[PDB]
Amino acid sequence: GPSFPEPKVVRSQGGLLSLKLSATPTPLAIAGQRATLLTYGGSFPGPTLRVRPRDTVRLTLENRLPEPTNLHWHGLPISPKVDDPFLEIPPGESWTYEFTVPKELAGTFWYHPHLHGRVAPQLFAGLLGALVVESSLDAIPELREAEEHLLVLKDLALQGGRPAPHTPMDWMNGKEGDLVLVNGALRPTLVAQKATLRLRLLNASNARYYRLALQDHPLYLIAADGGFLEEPLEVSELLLAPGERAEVLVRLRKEGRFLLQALPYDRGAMGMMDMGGMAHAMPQGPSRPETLLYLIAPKNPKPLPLPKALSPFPTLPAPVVTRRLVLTEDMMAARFFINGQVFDHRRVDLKGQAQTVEVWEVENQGDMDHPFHLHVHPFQVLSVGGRPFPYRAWKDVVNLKAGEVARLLVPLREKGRTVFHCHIVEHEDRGMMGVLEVG
Amino acid sequence: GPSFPEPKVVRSQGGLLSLKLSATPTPLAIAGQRATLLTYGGSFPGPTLRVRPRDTVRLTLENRLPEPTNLHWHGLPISPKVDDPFLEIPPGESWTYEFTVPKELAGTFWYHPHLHGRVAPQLFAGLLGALVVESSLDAIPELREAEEHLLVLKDLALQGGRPAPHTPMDWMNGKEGDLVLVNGALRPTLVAQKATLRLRLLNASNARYYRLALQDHPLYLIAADGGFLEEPLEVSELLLAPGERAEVLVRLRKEGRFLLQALPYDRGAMGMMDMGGMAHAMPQGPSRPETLLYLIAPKNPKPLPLPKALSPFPTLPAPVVTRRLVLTEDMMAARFFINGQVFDHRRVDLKGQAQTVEVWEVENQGDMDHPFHLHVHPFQVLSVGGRPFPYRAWKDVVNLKAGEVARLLVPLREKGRTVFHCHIVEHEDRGMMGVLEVG
Ligand SMILES: [Cu+2]
Ligand SMILES: [Cu+2]
Ligand SMILES: [Cu+2]
Ligand SMILES: [Cu+2]
Ligand SMILES: [Cu+2]
Ligand SMILES: [Cu+2]
Ligand SMILES: [O-]
Ligand SMILES: [O-]
Repeated sequence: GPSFPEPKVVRSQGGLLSLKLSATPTPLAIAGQRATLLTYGGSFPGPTLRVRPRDTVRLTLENRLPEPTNLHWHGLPISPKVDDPFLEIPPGESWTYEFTVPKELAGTFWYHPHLHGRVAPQLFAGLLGALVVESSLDAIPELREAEEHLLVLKDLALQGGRPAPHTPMDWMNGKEGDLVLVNGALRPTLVAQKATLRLRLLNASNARYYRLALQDHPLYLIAADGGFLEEPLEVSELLLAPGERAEVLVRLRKEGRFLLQALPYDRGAMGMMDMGGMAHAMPQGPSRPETLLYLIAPKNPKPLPLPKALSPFPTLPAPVVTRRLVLTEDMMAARFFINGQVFDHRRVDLKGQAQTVEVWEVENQGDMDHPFHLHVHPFQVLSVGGRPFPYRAWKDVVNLKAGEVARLLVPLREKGRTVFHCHIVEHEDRGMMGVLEVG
Repeated sequence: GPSFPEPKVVRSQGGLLSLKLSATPTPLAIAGQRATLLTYGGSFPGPTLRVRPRDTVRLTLENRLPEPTNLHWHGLPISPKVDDPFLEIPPGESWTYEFTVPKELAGTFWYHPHLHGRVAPQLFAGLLGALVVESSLDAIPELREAEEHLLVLKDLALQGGRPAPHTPMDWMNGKEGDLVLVNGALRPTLVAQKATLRLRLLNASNARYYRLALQDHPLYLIAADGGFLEEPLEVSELLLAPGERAEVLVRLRKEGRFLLQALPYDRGAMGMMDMGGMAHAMPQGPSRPETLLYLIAPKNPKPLPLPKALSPFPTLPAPVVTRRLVLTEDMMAARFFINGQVFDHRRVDLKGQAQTVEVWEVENQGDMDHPFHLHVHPFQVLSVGGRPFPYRAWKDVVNLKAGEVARLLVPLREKGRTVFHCHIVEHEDRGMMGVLEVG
């Protein structure tokens, strides 16, 4: 096959992407070993769905798992009556999701389970895939002539040929695995044929962070979770928290082999130790560095010029309300809270008005990083930790280090009941989620 | 008695104003005629209560009317568990209101009934009185040396020796009377002994407006409904809508007699006419001019200098929400609405958070003037009709002409359920009221 493994793509046909997927335990070859994973469409990752604005998606999910499941269309600004976080598909049953892709939309999105209390083991086991919304912007020569690839960043641990079970410490920290994979492959080689690469990046891990850096090269950020920036932004490294996406251009500078690494990063995970009068929690410290893939540049690379502009960011109406959401932890109990409460599906926490804009101040009063996610309503990050964000783009996950406050501009779009929660999915399962109702 | 009639004053004693009032039908002499009014304390107006910050008020209201009644402590920022708009005192029964006068408070306030559906006839019949909160500011020589008077502006109509009954047209327009009185007197004479007068003004009428102007003189506004301005403001005239208060300094310029008038003003009241194929509503147009009192200046008046400053207005925290309240009318039905609804005591319309600040945009989409009142939480008027307010001071009633939007800064103070409503009291009785809950 191609030196660089990427999930199979399924494209809409005549404006319709009609597809039946099954969620099923699947024997497969993974990183040189045989294992049984839980997959969509018989593969890990699941197939990449590629659509355009205004397309119709008709996706029938058949549940062949021994437990209930459902889908979250992560990042898509569609109705929560379709992207329904409360829906349960029992074992053996099917459900058809049908929606129209919004007209003003572009970027890399993804699908995965969202059945409260069961997300972490289901996602860890292999249930996820990407969804790409193609844009007319993709036709500008600076992008069209680039070599494009999707990189699904997901780690895994195996035990007895199956995903390793969650331990109590996993429910506290969020589970990370020793197999740090790209598109389900172990340190693949990307042999570039063009000097400019366009890479769509997805962190589909439960809890692992990727502090991305390519040896000897900067990255040019061109899209965040939910859409393009206004112009490219040069960065020396790029942190991708669980659930986040980004698109970057890479401008290969000379011939050779360059490592794409996940550099050491301390997200505040904890261990336990006993030193003589102890049995207390202790920081794990930063992750060990990982090589994600080997990038081989072509002969005499002459990269394209960068695009001068991408997509202007919408001018938003003045906000009509300010909200405060405070995140806290009870680590030893593995309980996690928003404004002092755990999730209750029957309780509405915030009531907002469709087509108004709100300011949300999300404050992390815990010691761990928490990546905060809001369904249905993409947001503009104004600042984090008192630092203004260096670009305007739509995001749907924002990472908060210990103590940091994120200020978000949140236009409320589709009416209905939806959720916001930490995207360390173990924390969501353990209570760190709330309910927003838009009317 | 004194050439200028003013209500009897009752003052706190040793930090306590403990008083038993009765609401009772009372035969009295009024404007040269014998009539039976409904009064507090056997007089019209009721007695003026004069207190200082931190005083305790203990007022036992005995209901000797044939219908239920209660008290609203208009303008006082106290608890709605005390100033309770839902409380009913049945005929023959008593209730004791007890509260502490807030420390940061000064100005002219008032008390009157607020039993939904019965306010207009009870207020029209004579049930009201003033409450003055004395301030240390009253000791500055520019105020202390002024001659002070209260002017309670209230009109009346008599029929068969009793207040005239409400007609259907009265419920639509709000009732006005032909006897336009000051402190219950018909065009009294004020023989000034000092060149500077300090006049505390109260519009305690159901619906009549007073476009105040003193012949040959400007007025110097020093306080609005709920407190002092920051410095005196010179005005050529001053409109007082129902429920509003103001305090002004008058600087008598020469010897002579000067009329204080209520100049013509069109508040949009309506009549009906039939011209040949008709039976349709027609504007009443502006009120006829009224003389309120005769002011006689002393010999060789040399008024005091004006105070250079009064009270700095508090710096308010940034607001956390913006509200929109739209007022509309169904004139022929005599029904009046806020956001398309009539009052329902069981329904909460707005829920806010104590100690936060809100912006309220109140929009009059009707054709009549409506003076909008909020209980419990005094506000700062930022602008009306797109025109910035020329001073900072606490208000609790804001007049809106047809089409105008008022923008208010509303700090939420005491917790509990309270109301906002039009202070043309017939409109309140006929539905133009809503419920605010502060938690
Ligand atoms: Cu997600
Ligand atoms: Cu978390
Ligand atoms: Cu979610
Ligand atoms: Cu009042
Ligand atoms: Cu009104
Ligand atoms: Cu009221
Ligand atoms: O999610
Ligand atoms: O009132």
